Amino acid sequence: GVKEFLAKAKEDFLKKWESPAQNTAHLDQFERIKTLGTGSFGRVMLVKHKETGNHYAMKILDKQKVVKLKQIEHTLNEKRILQAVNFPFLVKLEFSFKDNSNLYMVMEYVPGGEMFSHLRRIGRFSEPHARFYAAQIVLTFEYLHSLDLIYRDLKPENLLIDQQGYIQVTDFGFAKRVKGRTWTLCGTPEYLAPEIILSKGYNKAVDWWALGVLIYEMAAGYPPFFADQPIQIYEKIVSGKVRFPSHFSSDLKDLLRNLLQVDLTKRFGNLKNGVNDIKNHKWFATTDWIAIYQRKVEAPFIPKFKGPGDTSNFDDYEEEEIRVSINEKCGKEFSEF
Amino acid sequence: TTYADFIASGRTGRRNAIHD
Ligand SMILES: Nc1ncnc2c1ncn2[C@@H]1O[C@H](COP(=O)(O)OP(=O)(O)OP(=O)(O)O)[C@@H](O)[C@H]1O
Ligand SMILES: [Mg+2]
Ligand SMILES: [Mg+2]
Repeated sequence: GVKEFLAKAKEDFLKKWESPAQNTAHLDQFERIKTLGTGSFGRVMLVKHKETGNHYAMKILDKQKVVKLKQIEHTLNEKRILQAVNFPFLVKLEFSFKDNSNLYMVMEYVPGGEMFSHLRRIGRFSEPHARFYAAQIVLTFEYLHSLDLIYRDLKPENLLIDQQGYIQVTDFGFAKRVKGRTWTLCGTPEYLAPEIILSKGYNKAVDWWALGVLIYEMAAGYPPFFADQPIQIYEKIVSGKVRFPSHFSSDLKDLLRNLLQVDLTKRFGNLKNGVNDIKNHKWFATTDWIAIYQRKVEAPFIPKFKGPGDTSNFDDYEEEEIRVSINEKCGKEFSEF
Repeated sequence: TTYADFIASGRTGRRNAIHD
């Protein structure tokens, strides 16, 4: 079943992890169309592959900025891990390459937009709607964690809706293959586990805390800890007191109390029964986990789609020239990319 | 309401990652 699947999945992952694909396209092979999104580190553009006419989403990282923001090892992690993984709810990396100035990761284009934009516009998701997305994240973390991968940036901005209404996780920028503790201060403020904020060594349990934040935000329409500035948010997270909307079901509150749990001996996901504490929780009782994996469940909604290269489900961004210096930057640092 | 307080807050738009 899942055991045999995960075993084969690890065999497949390790082969790619040990022999990563490198230099599999070139910038001139793509027509750049429009910026789909930006973050702290990269710009992602809709591009069209000239030879096939396929559309893709191309993440562009300026090498010099990666260095200034101390993201060199993280960016090498990002590409090495994304090229090696394979799961129904993980975005596919199709090509990667670099030039004098930039690093490029060419992904499948997920046209339905960020979960973030739908969530903010609609206000909040009903519990069955939130549950459908949450189940996909549960299965995805089960897969990533079985490969010794921590994800470390779960948030609606990093979750895309595909044409069938299912989730595609993007942004593997903080993904790391690690068997023991790790210590890097990274993530997004609203989603950080208390042990990250308090500079403890931490583990994959921080992804399960972040799932608690995600489910809360999806079902409430706002995060469980919010403020005007990150320092204020961190105070609230470490305080740890959560209040729930009146409309939250008893089962949802119980699940969230077990995910947004400061005590690592008690946090679901982290215990002897592993992910099954979550899968068998009452809030998920109606969830058919195999049907979700097989993408046979009818999705809560289907994004509007007007054409292959339509970007209506994404906000507009100021466009910035892709400049390529006549001199190689940071050659040694990104040799393996 | 909590919703009103969130909507009036300065972090209702897209949130980028932190570092350092
Ligand atoms: N495969 C994709 N298809 C469509 N849009 C995408 C895709 N990947 C990323 N995006 C969009 O581009 C945005 C920025 O990409 P990404 O999150 O990878 O950048 P980042 O700099 O690592 O952001 P962060 O500040 O979250 O670390 C996303 O939030 C999403 O809007
Ligand atoms: Mg992101
Ligand atoms: Mg990122």
